[PDB]
Amino acid sequence: EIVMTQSPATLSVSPGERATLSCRASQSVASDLVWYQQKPGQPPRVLIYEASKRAAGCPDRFSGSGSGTDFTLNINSLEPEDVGVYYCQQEIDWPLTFGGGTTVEIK
Amino acid sequence: AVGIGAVFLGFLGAAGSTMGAASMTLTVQARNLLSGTVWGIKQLQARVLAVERYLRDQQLLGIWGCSGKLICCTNVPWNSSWSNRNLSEIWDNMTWLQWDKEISNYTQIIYGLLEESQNQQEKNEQDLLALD
Amino acid sequence: AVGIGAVFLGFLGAAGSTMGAASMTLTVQARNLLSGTVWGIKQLQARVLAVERYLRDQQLLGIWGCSGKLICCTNVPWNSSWSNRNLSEIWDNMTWLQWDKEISNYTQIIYGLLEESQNQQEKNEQDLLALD
Amino acid sequence: AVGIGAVFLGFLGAAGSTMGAASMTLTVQARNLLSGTVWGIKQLQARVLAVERYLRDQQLLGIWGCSGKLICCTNVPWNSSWSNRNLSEIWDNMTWLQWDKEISNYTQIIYGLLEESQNQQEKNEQDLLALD
Amino acid sequence: ENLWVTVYYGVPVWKDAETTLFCASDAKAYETEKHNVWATHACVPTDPNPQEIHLENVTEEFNMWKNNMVEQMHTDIISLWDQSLKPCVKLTPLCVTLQCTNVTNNITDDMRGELKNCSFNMTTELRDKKQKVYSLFYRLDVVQINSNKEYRLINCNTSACTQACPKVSFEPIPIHYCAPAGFAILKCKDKKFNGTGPCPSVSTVQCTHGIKPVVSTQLLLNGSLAEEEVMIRSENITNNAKNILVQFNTPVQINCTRPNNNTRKSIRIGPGQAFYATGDIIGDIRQAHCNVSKATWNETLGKVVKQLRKHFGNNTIIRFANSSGGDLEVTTHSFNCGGEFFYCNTSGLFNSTWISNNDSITLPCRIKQIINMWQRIGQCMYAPPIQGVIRCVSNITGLILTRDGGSTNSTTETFRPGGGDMRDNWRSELYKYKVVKIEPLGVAPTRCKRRV
Amino acid sequence: TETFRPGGGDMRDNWRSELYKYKVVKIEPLGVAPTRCKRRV
Amino acid sequence: VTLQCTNVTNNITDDMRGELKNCSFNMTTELRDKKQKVYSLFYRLDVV
Amino acid sequence: MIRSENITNNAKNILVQFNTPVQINCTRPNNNTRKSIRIGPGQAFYAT
Amino acid sequence: AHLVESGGGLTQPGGSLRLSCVVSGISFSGHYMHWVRLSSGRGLEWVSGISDIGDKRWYADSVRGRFTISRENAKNTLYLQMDNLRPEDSAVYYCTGRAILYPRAYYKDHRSDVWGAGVLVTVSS
Amino acid sequence: AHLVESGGGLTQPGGSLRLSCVVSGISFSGHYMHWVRLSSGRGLEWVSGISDIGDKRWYADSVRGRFTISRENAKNTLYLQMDNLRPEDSAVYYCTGRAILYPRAYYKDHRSDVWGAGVLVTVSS
Ligand SMILES: *[C@@H]1O[C@H](CO)[C@@H](O)[C@H](O)[C@H]1NC(C)=O
Ligand SMILES: *[C@@H]1O[C@H](CO)[C@@H](O)[C@H](O)[C@H]1NC(C)=O
Ligand SMILES: *[C@@H]1O[C@H](CO)[C@@H](O)[C@H](O)[C@H]1NC(C)=O
Ligand SMILES: *[C@@H]1O[C@H](CO)[C@@H](O)[C@H](O)[C@H]1NC(C)=O
Ligand SMILES: *[C@@H]1O[C@H](CO)[C@@H](O)[C@H](O)[C@H]1NC(C)=O
Ligand SMILES: *[C@@H]1O[C@H](CO)[C@@H](O)[C@H](O)[C@H]1NC(C)=O
Ligand SMILES: *[C@@H]1O[C@H](CO)[C@@H](O)[C@H](O)[C@H]1NC(C)=O
Ligand SMILES: *[C@@H]1O[C@H](CO)[C@@H](O)[C@H](O)[C@H]1NC(C)=O
Ligand SMILES: *[C@@H]1O[C@H](CO)[C@@H](O)[C@H](O)[C@H]1NC(C)=O
Ligand SMILES: *[C@@H]1O[C@H](CO)[C@@H](O)[C@H](O)[C@H]1NC(C)=O
Ligand SMILES: *[C@@H]1O[C@H](CO)[C@@H](O)[C@H](O)[C@H]1NC(C)=O
Ligand SMILES: *[C@@H]1O[C@H](CO)[C@@H](O)[C@H](O)[C@H]1NC(C)=O
Ligand SMILES: *[C@@H]1O[C@H](CO)[C@@H](O)[C@H](O)[C@H]1NC(C)=O
Ligand SMILES: *[C@@H]1O[C@H](CO)[C@@H](O)[C@H](O)[C@H]1NC(C)=O
Ligand SMILES: *[C@@H]1O[C@H](CO)[C@@H](O)[C@H](O)[C@H]1NC(C)=O
Ligand SMILES: *[C@@H]1O[C@H](CO)[C@@H](O)[C@H](O)[C@H]1NC(C)=O
Ligand SMILES: *[C@@H]1O[C@H](CO)[C@@H](O)[C@H](O)[C@H]1NC(C)=O
Ligand SMILES: *[C@@H]1O[C@H](CO)[C@@H](O)[C@H](O)[C@H]1NC(C)=O
Ligand SMILES: *[C@@H]1O[C@H](CO)[C@@H](O)[C@H](O)[C@H]1NC(C)=O
Ligand SMILES: *[C@@H]1O[C@H](CO)[C@@H](O)[C@H](O)[C@H]1NC(C)=O
Ligand SMILES: *[C@@H]1O[C@H](CO)[C@@H](O)[C@H](O)[C@H]1NC(C)=O
Ligand SMILES: *[C@@H]1O[C@H](CO)[C@@H](O)[C@H](O)[C@H]1NC(C)=O
Ligand SMILES: *[C@@H]1O[C@H](CO)[C@@H](O)[C@H](O)[C@H]1NC(C)=O
Ligand SMILES: *[C@@H]1O[C@H](CO)[C@@H](O)[C@H](O)[C@H]1NC(C)=O
Ligand SMILES: *[C@@H]1O[C@H](CO)[C@@H](O)[C@H](O)[C@H]1NC(C)=O
Ligand SMILES: *[C@@H]1O[C@H](CO)[C@@H](O)[C@H](O)[C@H]1NC(C)=O
Ligand SMILES: *[C@@H]1O[C@H](CO)[C@@H](O)[C@H](O)[C@H]1NC(C)=O
Repeated sequence: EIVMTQSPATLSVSPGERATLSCRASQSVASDLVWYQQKPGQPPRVLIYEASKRAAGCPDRFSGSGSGTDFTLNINSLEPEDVGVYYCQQEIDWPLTFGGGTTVEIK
Repeated sequence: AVGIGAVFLGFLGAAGSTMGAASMTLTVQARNLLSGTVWGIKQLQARVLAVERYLRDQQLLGIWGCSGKLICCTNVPWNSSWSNRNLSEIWDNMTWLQWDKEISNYTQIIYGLLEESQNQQEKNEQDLLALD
Repeated sequence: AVGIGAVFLGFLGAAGSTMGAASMTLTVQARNLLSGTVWGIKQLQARVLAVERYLRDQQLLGIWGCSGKLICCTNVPWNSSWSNRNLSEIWDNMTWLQWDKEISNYTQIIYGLLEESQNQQEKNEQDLLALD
Repeated sequence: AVGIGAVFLGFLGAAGSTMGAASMTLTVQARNLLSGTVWGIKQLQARVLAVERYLRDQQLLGIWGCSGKLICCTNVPWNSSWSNRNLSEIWDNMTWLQWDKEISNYTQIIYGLLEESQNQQEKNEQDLLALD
Repeated sequence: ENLWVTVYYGVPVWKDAETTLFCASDAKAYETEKHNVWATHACVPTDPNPQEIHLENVTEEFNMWKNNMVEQMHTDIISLWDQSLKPCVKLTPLCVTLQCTNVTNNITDDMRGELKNCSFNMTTELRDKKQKVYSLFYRLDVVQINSNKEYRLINCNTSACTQACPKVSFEPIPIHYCAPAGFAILKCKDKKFNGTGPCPSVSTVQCTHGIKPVVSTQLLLNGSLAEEEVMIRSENITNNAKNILVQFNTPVQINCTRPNNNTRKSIRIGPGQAFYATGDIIGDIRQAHCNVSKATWNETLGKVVKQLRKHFGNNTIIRFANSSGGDLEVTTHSFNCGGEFFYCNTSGLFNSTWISNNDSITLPCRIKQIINMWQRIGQCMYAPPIQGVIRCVSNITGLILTRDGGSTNSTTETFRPGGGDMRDNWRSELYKYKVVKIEPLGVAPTRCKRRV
Repeated sequence: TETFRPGGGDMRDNWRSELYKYKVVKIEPLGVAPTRCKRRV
Repeated sequence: VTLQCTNVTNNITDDMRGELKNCSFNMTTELRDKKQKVYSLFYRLDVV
Repeated sequence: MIRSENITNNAKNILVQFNTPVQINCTRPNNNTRKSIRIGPGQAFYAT
Repeated sequence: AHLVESGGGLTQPGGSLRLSCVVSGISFSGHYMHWVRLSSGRGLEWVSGISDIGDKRWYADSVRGRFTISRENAKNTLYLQMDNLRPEDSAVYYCTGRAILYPRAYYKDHRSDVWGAGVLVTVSS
Repeated sequence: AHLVESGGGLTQPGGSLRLSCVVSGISFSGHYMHWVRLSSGRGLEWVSGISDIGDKRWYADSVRGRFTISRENAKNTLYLQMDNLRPEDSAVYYCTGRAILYPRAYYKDHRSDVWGAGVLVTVSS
């Protein structure tokens, strides 16, 4: 299966500063990569589906880009509400595995 | 493109949306216009009335320059006496029902310039100026 | 372009008129071609016959390259064995009813000549190099 | 009159052949589809269904971009869930009947993609292209 | 690798479906002014040159026992027979008491107690006056109620008969059931087709051949013959309750006649309603009979037994017995000879045994006028008499056999004539046809996209 | 006071209590509207 | 026909007093020549 | 829910719709016997 | 094509007048009807006008409110009511109609500008 | 657009459980449904996946064969009938729905991605 390798598990940044995330891949994923947010005690919801386009209700700070193997997630303004765990999961092969998990804590 | 599904809009789904957003659902409402003895004549006249309405719509569409055409541009000029309001108030600020209520008086006039002053003139020019 | 009405020509309004002048009433004759127990099944049969007679005028026109076209060019020569005059004595001094009254036998062999030398002859030339 | 002799295969004659050979006889099974008290009710009920089935076929051929084309090229990509055979196992090892029994569940995902995601996009893209 | 969906219109693709089928007939039997019970003047004129198109490498499955064409045909037969009687006289004042004497008059050789000379009180044009008229009814038409015995008709307890129209003719003429444009009728051209399973030779004829709506029980009359051998078609050959339809390679000629010279007399039973009754038979009175050639019938039964050895047992003896019992439509062989309804005994034909190691067979018939057709208790039709000597020549082109419970497994197979169900009569000619709907739309991937 | 007595008689009032929320409309798919777009020659 | 009716007053009824009528009448049989003499119970709202 | 056309006018009916269904049981405390009296050819008259 | 008129006369100021324009020949339903009066010093000046489809009545800047224009497509008549008169309205009134024959290439002259015989109205004390 | 899933409980290993996810609001027959479990260390592990049109089912390599999935479109219910349990399967399970709303410019968000609240499955001896 297409294994997913993510960023280091902590990138705790003080709010008001731009945070940059990424997650790698084994072989080519093309344009089918999404991102999720799981708050503690809440079910996860999507942010950037098809690796470029925002979802409904998501603010302008959440932006993602990338193609092929390496993909980037860009958070323009960090908020204390935006605490959660970051995941990316491929959608070009069949098993659909998820990311390792990146937890950002509020400073 | 592997875990995705398929959910469509549905018939008359964008009736409350603006015409700029309900201009891209025309294929959804263009399907249910045809849908394929004691009291078997209400099921037999209903299957001829729909055929007659669909064929009337297709022939009215085809006597213009729009054959098999959902969004068809014509160079018939828009008159200011039919609707005084301009763009960005029609496509972003009204639905299709309000525009239909506005334009229902002049629809016979608009059909007359799309027939007479456009098609039988553009086709006469095609066989004259061009194609000798 | 303001303060003037719009009156349209009625059905069959250019019946007695020259063919060049009656070539601008094709939308007039084509719009009113569909018109929107006891004493119930006969007019149902008449509506079905009117629909099936609206077809085979769009299916004879449709098999040739003239579907959706009011004035259609065809690559079929006009031989002089049929009733032929100059174009000044046909399109300027002669009605459509008189033209139908002269060629009443040769119209059937024209339809056989439009399915043989127009299509299935040029169609095979297209089929020589069809898909690129 | 060069070339003498005339033998046709007949209606539905390529049904046992593969799709790569039965896709070359599409004119034969298209021209013969319409061709223009009891036994007065069943004759009436039959030539209503004969027109309805033809017009449902032509509406679903006119809302996609294939108005009058026997072989029609579209813009939707072929997703791998519908069939995993790479062309050869389809056009040279399979007839059209087996293809119908294979893609029978996905006759509504494909049709909706032909209509809404592409044809309703293509007319709007042509609208914005001819706007300026 | 970059596969785009493409639309093909006119692909050879069909699925099985049920749809209404109109009528078609030859113009020779269509322009005539003599009206038929099976309305044919409203049928479409048939094609002078039908298109019979053979399909190569098409293996389609037919099922004659789940065939919707037979049910649609049976509905049309019942509808036509219902609407052809509406214009004729309602014989509701015929239900009176009858004083009948046995016709022991001037021959009475073997027609001992069949013909009855019945005199009854009848109304006339004036409603306050009554007339005393007489008619000659059959024994099957009257029943006693408790010399000049008191009688009544057999129908007056169950229904009220409608007299058949005297100008229409119950003559079966060929009917072509044709499918609407956009549909097709497949045809199994296989000669070894037993009625079910895959058929390797399928032909897409535009519509069927001429199917004569012949009314028959226990002897399938003139129609389509088998091509090579005697064919046995059954829904379940290991079942004792399934009818055994048999086709014939060669037709067996049967001659049926009525030696009586009947006379029709008009009895005016109201203002414009006339009851056409039997008058007096002049000349000779004899029992109506059908003769089957003994040399032809023995060879035909020998071909039936020989092809029945494959299905049951190759050393098992085959014995033909007469009918078990029941109503007269099931017990005896019924048909329609010129408007006169026969009910003929079949004990002469089905009486043989067959070990694995030039005359005629006269069948004594029994003519009945008040009949209960299509087994509908509540509707009856009075057949008016036909004057003169009638004679029919017919082809026995099949059988309907019913097998009894197998005694001691496979020891002896007793076959008796069955019938009764009229869907088995149309199944002998509609077995090779089935109706499919045609979907010309088809999507298939290629490497070509639309040139924008 | 307001004295109320039961009615009946008109049988259509029984089915007005079931068909009050439904109504039938005909649908016209043809429509004209101005844009800046014009067709070619 | 001319229905000859009497009050029921059978069992003990209940004071259904004058509601049911025991009507006897001449009705035609299947044969037109003969007649029957049958009886039937009719409600008071049906008979006049 | 109370529905009316012109509820200020007394000549218009008032269609009241209920929220909870009031159950009603209705019965006939009589064991009638259907008796078939044949009145013609194929006709019957079922009487009490 | 004859636009016959009637009504009017001599009336004191403040009176009420109605002018009737019964039409013939031309199609009254698709004709844009006007009312133009011809006076000495100011000849052939516009007063009123009604549309062919709709019941929108456009009036002039000076005479707005003092005239009411109406049409009836059944009796094929055109009306103009004359209430709250002023002594500058003594003029002959012309009933005229305008329409564009739409075949346009079939009709050599597509201008259907029909006029009528005017009726003279005058107002004075 | 609410997924009231239930089930779960405390069971010895080798037992069987039935998680029923009840679907309301969205079009259930057109949605591609999967099953995602979450435990400590195994962040959102995939379990199963079922199609919307057709009955093709796809399972993860670790849980293939032991587990079964089904749905009824007339009932709007999705079942993951667990069988032959292992102690590493102790996780909270999310009823996941995925569909693209194919009029993709009328819908500015042409992606559902609505997931259930989550029921906890605890297996231990
Ligand atoms: C497209 O193909 C993938 C791979 O089989 C499948 O998982 C997905 O559901 C398909 N999507 C559609 C809309 O057919
Ligand atoms: C054109 O439309 C805009 C709406 O954005 C409006 O503000 C403007 O006044 C309009 N112009 C005219 C001349 O109507
Ligand atoms: C536009 O409408 C006016 C009506 O006020 C009419 O006079 C004019 O002729 C129309 N324009 C065209 C091009 O017909
Ligand atoms: C009738 O003939 C005259 C010939 O001058 C022509 O002007 C007129 O247009 C013709 N009729 C019509 C109204 O077409
Ligand atoms: C014109 O007619 C002549 C004789 O009728 C025939 O020989 C010739 O082929 C015809 N022309 C065409 C193009 O068919
Ligand atoms: C027909 O008229 C045209 C006039 O443009 C002339 O050039 C041509 O030679 C004429 N043809 C015949 C056959 O008279
Ligand atoms: C058409 O046929 C009729 C009858 O044969 C004949 O009188 C007429 O002249 C023919 N037409 C022409 C143009 O020759
Ligand atoms: C796809 O199938 C074709 C069959 O001709 C074959 O040539 C090709 O190698 C296949 N592609 C793959 C990736 O297996
Ligand atoms: C039938 O199959 C054979 C063998 O593949 C082939 O030669 C023949 O052309 C096929 N027949 C048809 C329907 O063309
Ligand atoms: C039947 O009886 C009548 C008298 O009732 C008699 O006139 C007639 O000859 C009889 N017919 C026969 C065949 O006995
Ligand atoms: C007919 O009625 C008369 C009396 O009107 C009676 O004498 C006669 O016997 C009846 N005939 C029958 C019942 O055949
Ligand atoms: C009919 O023949 C087919 C083979 O074509 C066979 O499979 C089937 O069992 C047969 N049925 C009977 C009832 O003999
Ligand atoms: C009976 O069969 C013979 C063939 O032996 C045939 O010639 C004749 O026409 C048939 N009679 C019918 C079908 O009435
Ligand atoms: C035929 O009959 C046998 C025995 O009566 C029965 O077991 C079987 O199910 C029947 N049907 C078939 C073979 O389709
Ligand atoms: C039937 O009659 C025909 C002539 O009418 C004769 O040739 C044939 O042999 C007869 N058949 C029987 C079975 O009597
Ligand atoms: C003729 O029939 C008898 C029985 O009636 C039978 O024994 C004999 O075998 C038959 N003849 C032939 C040739 O089958
Ligand atoms: C029946 O036995 C005969 C031998 O006389 C043989 O020719 C035939 O093939 C057998 N049929 C079977 C076993 O089905
Ligand atoms: C059948 O034949 C037997 C003679 O064994 C006879 O007793 C019986 O009545 C006959 N049944 C019928 C219906 O002919
Ligand atoms: C038929 O014939 C048999 C024996 O010849 C006889 O017993 C029987 O009564 C006859 N009639 C019927 C209706 O079976
Ligand atoms: C069968 O025929 C034989 C001789 O022809 C006869 O003795 C026997 O009674 C007949 N049986 C039946 C049931 O007809
Ligand atoms: C039958 O009777 C009629 C008169 O009713 C007579 O003309 C005819 O010749 C008779 N036929 C025979 C065969 O006796
Ligand atoms: C009605 O009266 C008849 C006598 O005409 C009697 O036989 C019957 O029992 C009575 N019915 C009741 C219910 O008393
Ligand atoms: C029935 O008829 C008899 C005479 O037959 C008569 O006495 C009696 O009154 C009749 N019953 C009625 C009229 O209810
Ligand atoms: C029904 O409700 C509407 C809106 O609340 C209101 O305008 C109308 O007057 C009401 N009609 C009646 C009869 O209460
Ligand atoms: C309702 O009734 C009142 C008087 O009863 C009446 O004045 C009014 O016009 C009616 N219609 C309405 C309110 O629509
Ligand atoms: C449409 O026509 C009606 C009736 O003539 C009128 O009441 C309405 O104001 C008109 N609407 C427009 C927008 O012109
Ligand atoms: C279509 O659906 C049926 C039943 O849902 C299934 O058996 C069949 O395999 C499906 N087709 C494909 C190509 O998966």
